[PDB]
Amino acid sequence: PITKEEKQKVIQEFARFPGDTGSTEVQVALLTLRINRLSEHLKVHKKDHHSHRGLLMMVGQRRRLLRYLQREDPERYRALIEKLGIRG
Amino acid sequence: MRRYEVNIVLNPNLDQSQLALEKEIIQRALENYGARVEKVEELGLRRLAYPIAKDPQGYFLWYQVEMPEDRVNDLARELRIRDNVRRVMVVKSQEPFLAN
Amino acid sequence: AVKKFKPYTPSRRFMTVADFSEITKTEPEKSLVKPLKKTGGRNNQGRITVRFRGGGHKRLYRIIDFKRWDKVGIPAKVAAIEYDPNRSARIALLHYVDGEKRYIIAPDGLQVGQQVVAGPDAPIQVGNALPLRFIPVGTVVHAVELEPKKGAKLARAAGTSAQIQGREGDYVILRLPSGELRKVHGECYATVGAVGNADHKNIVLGKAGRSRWLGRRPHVRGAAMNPVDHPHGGGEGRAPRGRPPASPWGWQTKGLKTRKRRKPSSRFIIARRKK
Amino acid sequence: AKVKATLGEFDLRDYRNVEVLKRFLSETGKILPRRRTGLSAKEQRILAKTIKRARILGLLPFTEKLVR
Amino acid sequence: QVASGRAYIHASYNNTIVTITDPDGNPITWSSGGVIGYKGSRKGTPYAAQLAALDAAKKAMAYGMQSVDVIVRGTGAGREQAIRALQASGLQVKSIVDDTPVPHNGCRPKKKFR
RNA sequence: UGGGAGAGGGUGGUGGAAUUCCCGGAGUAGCGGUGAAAUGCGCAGAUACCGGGAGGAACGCCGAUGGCGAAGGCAGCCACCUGGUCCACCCGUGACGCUGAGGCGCGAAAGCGUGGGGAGCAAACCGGAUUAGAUACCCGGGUAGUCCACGCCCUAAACGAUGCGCGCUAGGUCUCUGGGUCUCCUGGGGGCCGAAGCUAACGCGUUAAGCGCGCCGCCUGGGGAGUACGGCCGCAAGGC
Ligand SMILES: [Mg+2]
Ligand SMILES: [Mg+2]
Ligand SMILES: [Mg+2]
Ligand SMILES: [Mg+2]
Ligand SMILES: [Mg+2]
Ligand SMILES: [Mg+2]
Ligand SMILES: [Mg+2]
Ligand SMILES: [Mg+2]
Ligand SMILES: [Mg+2]
Ligand SMILES: [Mg+2]
Ligand SMILES: [Mg+2]
Ligand SMILES: [Mg+2]
Ligand SMILES: [Mg+2]
Ligand SMILES: [Mg+2]
Ligand SMILES: [Mg+2]
Ligand SMILES: [Mg+2]
Ligand SMILES: [Mg+2]
Ligand SMILES: [Mg+2]
Ligand SMILES: [Mg+2]
Ligand SMILES: [Mg+2]
Ligand SMILES: [Mg+2]
Ligand SMILES: [Mg+2]
Ligand SMILES: [Mg+2]
Ligand SMILES: [Mg+2]
Ligand SMILES: [Mg+2]
Ligand SMILES: [Mg+2]
Ligand SMILES: [Mg+2]
Ligand SMILES: [Mg+2]
Ligand SMILES: [Mg+2]
Ligand SMILES: [Mg+2]
Ligand SMILES: [Mg+2]
Ligand SMILES: [Mg+2]
Ligand SMILES: [Mg+2]
Ligand SMILES: [Mg+2]
Ligand SMILES: [Mg+2]
Ligand SMILES: [Mg+2]
Ligand SMILES: [Mg+2]
Ligand SMILES: [Mg+2]
Ligand SMILES: [Mg+2]
Ligand SMILES: [Mg+2]
Ligand SMILES: [Mg+2]
Ligand SMILES: [Mg+2]
Ligand SMILES: [Mg+2]
Ligand SMILES: [Mg+2]
Ligand SMILES: [Mg+2]
Ligand SMILES: [Mg+2]
Ligand SMILES: [Mg+2]
Ligand SMILES: [Mg+2]
Ligand SMILES: [Mg+2]
Ligand SMILES: [Mg+2]
Ligand SMILES: [Mg+2]
Ligand SMILES: [Mg+2]
Ligand SMILES: [Mg+2]
Ligand SMILES: [Mg+2]
Ligand SMILES: [Mg+2]
Ligand SMILES: [Mg+2]
Ligand SMILES: [Mg+2]
Ligand SMILES: [Mg+2]
Ligand SMILES: [Mg+2]
Ligand SMILES: [Mg+2]
Ligand SMILES: [Mg+2]
Ligand SMILES: [Mg+2]
Ligand SMILES: [Mg+2]
Ligand SMILES: [Mg+2]
Ligand SMILES: [Mg+2]
Ligand SMILES: [Mg+2]
Ligand SMILES: [Mg+2]
Ligand SMILES: [Mg+2]
Ligand SMILES: [Mg+2]
Ligand SMILES: [Mg+2]
Ligand SMILES: [Mg+2]
Ligand SMILES: [Mg+2]
Ligand SMILES: [Mg+2]
Ligand SMILES: [Mg+2]
Ligand SMILES: [Mg+2]
Ligand SMILES: [Mg+2]
Ligand SMILES: [Mg+2]
Ligand SMILES: [Mg+2]
Repeated sequence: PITKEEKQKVIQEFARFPGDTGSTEVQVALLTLRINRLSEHLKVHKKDHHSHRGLLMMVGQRRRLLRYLQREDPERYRALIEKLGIRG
Repeated sequence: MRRYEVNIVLNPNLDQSQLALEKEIIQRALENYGARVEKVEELGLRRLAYPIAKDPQGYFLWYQVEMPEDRVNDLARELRIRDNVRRVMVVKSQEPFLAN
Repeated sequence: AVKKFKPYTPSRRFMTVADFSEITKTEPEKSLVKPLKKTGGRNNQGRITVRFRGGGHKRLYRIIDFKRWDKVGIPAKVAAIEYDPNRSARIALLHYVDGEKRYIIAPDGLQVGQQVVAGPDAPIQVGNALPLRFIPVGTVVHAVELEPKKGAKLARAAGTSAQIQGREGDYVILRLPSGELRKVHGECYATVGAVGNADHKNIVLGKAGRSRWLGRRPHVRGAAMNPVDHPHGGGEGRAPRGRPPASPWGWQTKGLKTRKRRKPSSRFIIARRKK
Repeated sequence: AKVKATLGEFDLRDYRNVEVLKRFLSETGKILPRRRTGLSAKEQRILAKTIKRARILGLLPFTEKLVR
Repeated sequence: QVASGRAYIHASYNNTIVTITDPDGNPITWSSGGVIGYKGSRKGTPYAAQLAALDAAKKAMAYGMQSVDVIVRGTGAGREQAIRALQASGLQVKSIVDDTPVPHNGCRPKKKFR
């Protein structure tokens, strides 16, 4: 799984200010982390459809946040997806 | 790293040098698969509820350990390869659940 | 995975070729090849004794080490895996630390860079050779000697394997690739694993020409011949067989068992093949 | 005559404790119903799981003939 | 000839067979509803099991049989009656253990059993 | 951020019961099967009993008016990988929300392709019965298939015959799983019985079929017909 440590580093790396958890950026980046692992997991467990749904739900969730953040502050979005290498 | 309790049942009609020897292959492997031993409990002979390998008794080891999660499976395999090892069961370690 | 083709000629529509994925070195070891003397199916009298052979691609024989007990305890590195035209299996190049090089037939899962060894003490892992008596019952095994020090004779074809079923005295009991149950002596060497290139059987030759490249010349039906030639020969128009179906030499060919009756190895065969 | 009562504090997750565990088996060897063990739902599930592990180890039987 | 042995009662809805073995497990004699003289469904009755257990035990006693362990398999009608008869036979009956085979959900049963 | 329960999903291992077949032993006149029989099996030694072995498939007790999942569905045990979900803290974001024509994915069983595997079961099929007849029901056999991998099919009484989300309108009792000041209270789930109210009635009733808003899908007499034609999908069967 993801370790508290790995989560923190990400929580910390993306936070807008020291105590920040749950801002848009932190939210998107955490998802990106769970996304890229499941994605990897499914690459090997191609018949794990049940987890694939979750993936979709997350992919969905990250999308809405990105749509929000893009509406609210273009620069922040452009930077975020660029920080995480996201669009396609 | 996570904690598991390796259980092992060995051939009961061994002499103590073979048994020491099997224990050796075992402890080398625990080491080789990056398992760090904590407790250890060797209740030796003990009567089985049913015959294993056509034999009413079994020689019992046990070892609370801390090892890489990815290596527990390969270890259980290597622990089984010996013709004198008759069971392995590596269980995730967990807190007691008390009644009364 | 076998490789398909788009149907851009009538023949490519069904032709499939092997993927050669495991192959890492495309030239044989110069000191391990010798010319194969092509026979055409002719014996030393010059007579065709096996019909319909001739005309295939030229081939160099790769010398294979079917003994292995030859170098007990000396380990080797798997240097490469190569194509061998003389067999269905691929072959693995071994660099012994000794510095001797040999070929073995390449087991499923052999990795180039890995190390193999032979002898009574060899780890029970893919690529190693041990006498059968030191191999755990249940293990699948290939290139098996049929009698001690006589060389690997069993389970050499692409994809094949034998499984150890039990032990009895000086002998172990194997399930052969045919499903025959047979006793083989404990001192006989076998190599752990199955033979690789297991997709071999899914190849579709695709055209007449490809059988031709394999040195397999066209085969003609007794039914298309005349009575001088064959039991099924002649008759006006097409004909059914008109007698029990027979070989060119007259023996019956649908069911007639042919194994010699009083043969000494009958004693060691436990159960004739399945299906 | 509920079993849970006729015992002091014990570990429900302890699969090597054959002396406790073997009391929850019918004389035929079967895992006993909740109505005879006096266990709750949550605990009875932990019981059955550790009895099953135990039978795997050789400590507990999978079945026993019925004597009369 | 042997003094103590075993008595197996195979009791199915169509029949009762009783075979008497030695201590090691090998049969000395056997009987059934068929041997005692019935055909058809009558073989399955309690009176069938009775003659079968008697005639089985009786033949055994003539080989010097005296004590038996009783093993029971099946849930047939003439089961419990078969046991009566072994007791009443002139044989000791040290024990009566039921070792009817039951799967831990194995092979799919025939249709009539679903 | 702390925790929780669970047959949720995928992979790899792995345990005992039973059935079948083979080998060894011991034993003999029947076994089996039905409403009753017969076919069948059996002196070329069956059944029943003991020991050995082989192989596939399903996991008894626990087990529940239980649990998990969006549904299809999911059950021996172990480890790894992984989804959903609930609770407590009231720490962070600042309406970032609901639904959703198209599209995309998943989708019991049967079925299909390529390759495995095949103990039990069993369409087709043979035979015995039953019967006026018996292409059935019952009995003896039996091949696909049922099992695994990979790719297809895309249906269903795929049902709660009940689309999703939100808010509002008495309670009683049983239960699963949390957190409490643990008598008792407070969440989330599963049943029952009911206030108001609904409703053609039957029944529904904080798990609404009540009172309301949002969005979607669907109906408009029976048959002909889920047929024809066309189009799109499919290897075909066939699907929309
Ligand atoms: Mg979510
Ligand atoms: Mg976007
Ligand atoms: Mg072993
Ligand atoms: Mg092609
Ligand atoms: Mg091409
Ligand atoms: Mg192509
Ligand atoms: Mg063309
Ligand atoms: Mg063509
Ligand atoms: Mg290759
Ligand atoms: Mg390949
Ligand atoms: Mg060349
Ligand atoms: Mg030269
Ligand atoms: Mg030279
Ligand atoms: Mg030559
Ligand atoms: Mg010459
Ligand atoms: Mg000459
Ligand atoms: Mg001449
Ligand atoms: Mg010829
Ligand atoms: Mg020729
Ligand atoms: Mg080759
Ligand atoms: Mg090839
Ligand atoms: Mg072909
Ligand atoms: Mg050639
Ligand atoms: Mg040919
Ligand atoms: Mg021809
Ligand atoms: Mg012709
Ligand atoms: Mg002609
Ligand atoms: Mg001539
Ligand atoms: Mg002639
Ligand atoms: Mg002729
Ligand atoms: Mg002719
Ligand atoms: Mg003719
Ligand atoms: Mg002709
Ligand atoms: Mg003519
Ligand atoms: Mg003609
Ligand atoms: Mg002609
Ligand atoms: Mg003719
Ligand atoms: Mg003909
Ligand atoms: Mg003729
Ligand atoms: Mg020979
Ligand atoms: Mg009968
Ligand atoms: Mg026999
Ligand atoms: Mg005779
Ligand atoms: Mg037996
Ligand atoms: Mg706050
Ligand atoms: Mg939606
Ligand atoms: Mg849609
Ligand atoms: Mg489907
Ligand atoms: Mg299916
Ligand atoms: Mg099917
Ligand atoms: Mg198929
Ligand atoms: Mg008929
Ligand atoms: Mg008739
Ligand atoms: Mg019929
Ligand atoms: Mg039938
Ligand atoms: Mg049948
Ligand atoms: Mg069969
Ligand atoms: Mg077919
Ligand atoms: Mg068909
Ligand atoms: Mg329903
Ligand atoms: Mg529902
Ligand atoms: Mg409908
Ligand atoms: Mg909708
Ligand atoms: Mg509506
Ligand atoms: Mg509560
Ligand atoms: Mg509490
Ligand atoms: Mg639910
Ligand atoms: Mg409730
Ligand atoms: Mg329920
Ligand atoms: Mg009600
Ligand atoms: Mg009212
Ligand atoms: Mg209520
Ligand atoms: Mg209404
Ligand atoms: Mg109409
Ligand atoms: Mg249609
Ligand atoms: Mg239809
Ligand atoms: Mg049409
Ligand atoms: Mg429809």
